[PDB]
Amino acid sequence: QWALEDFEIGRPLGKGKFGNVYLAREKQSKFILALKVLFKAQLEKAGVEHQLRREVEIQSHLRHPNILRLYGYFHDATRVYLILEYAPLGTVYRELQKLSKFDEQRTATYITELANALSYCHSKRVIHRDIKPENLLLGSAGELKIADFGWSVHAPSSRRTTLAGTLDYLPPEMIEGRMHDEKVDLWSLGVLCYEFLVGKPPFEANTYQETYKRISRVEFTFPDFVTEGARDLISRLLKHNPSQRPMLREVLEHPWITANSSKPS
Ligand SMILES: Nc1ncnc2c1ncn2[C@@H]1O[C@H](COP(=O)(O)OP(=O)(O)O)[C@@H](O)[C@H]1O
Ligand SMILES: COc1ccccc1C1CCN(C(=O)C2CCC2)CC1
Ligand SMILES: [Mg+2]
Ligand SMILES: [Mg+2]
Repeated sequence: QWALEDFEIGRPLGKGKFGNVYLAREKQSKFILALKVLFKAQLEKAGVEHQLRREVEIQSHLRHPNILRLYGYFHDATRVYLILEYAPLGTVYRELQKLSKFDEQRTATYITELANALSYCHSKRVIHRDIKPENLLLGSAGELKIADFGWSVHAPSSRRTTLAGTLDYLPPEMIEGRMHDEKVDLWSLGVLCYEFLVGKPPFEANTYQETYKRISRVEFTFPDFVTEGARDLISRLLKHNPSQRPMLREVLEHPWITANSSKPS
């Protein structure tokens, strides 16, 4: 169906490990979108064809305002191209670099939007497993959208692919290569809430080895300015034991969230 000829390409929107993403416009309709470019040689070398297929299958069938749309794909002997919804206000990651810290209203609103999208995902036993600021994008009204479903699976699951970069958002069961389910995304949710309010992730360290130790022991502390409500929610999500982490409805109905969010469930 679609091929490269059907699009005029524009400015680079960002870069990932495999992803090189560009603004583009379809020639006959003038529809504006984002083109995620992947190099076949690099995909084959790392052996992640299965992740690519998963990304397309899962993201094209999900429909939710807080989840980024994937419309289709094509390829041409050097490259694979994913056709995505364009997010005009950028990543949450860039916004955090701009402001250093978010206030409680901004943080609680993002958490609600995230929890709504994840509740929709989990109702199909889809778990994302790679929730972090560079994979959260912003729509034209500043609403959060989850993206990058390349690491997603159906629960329960083991891990067959090598962990690449940072350990900062991953739970103990995940880094220890044990068995895991939906509760992994709730741990990541707790890491995010902390990083939004403080400006850095709770287990951050100078080395891989020390970061691993701080995660498996759940060693974090709060600066003075973090309020009691925020501490309560965060302490509930960052539990070593998966089964002790709350349900998403409990997050959406937490008093600190309801007192500070500007959006509903
Ligand atoms: N639909 C989009 N709209 C705007 N920017 C995007 C979009 N998709 C990706 N980006 C930018 O490109 C980066 C990499 O995209 P991603 O799909 O996360 O690639 P990877 O799979 O390599 O992580 C993102 O962190 C973001 O900066
Ligand atoms: C249903 O197959 C796909 C769904 C989404 C994306 C890609 C595919 C196919 C399988 C992957 N591939 C390739 O050339 C591989 C990637 C290294 C060569 C393109 C065709
Ligand atoms: Mg990514
Ligand atoms: Mg990816």
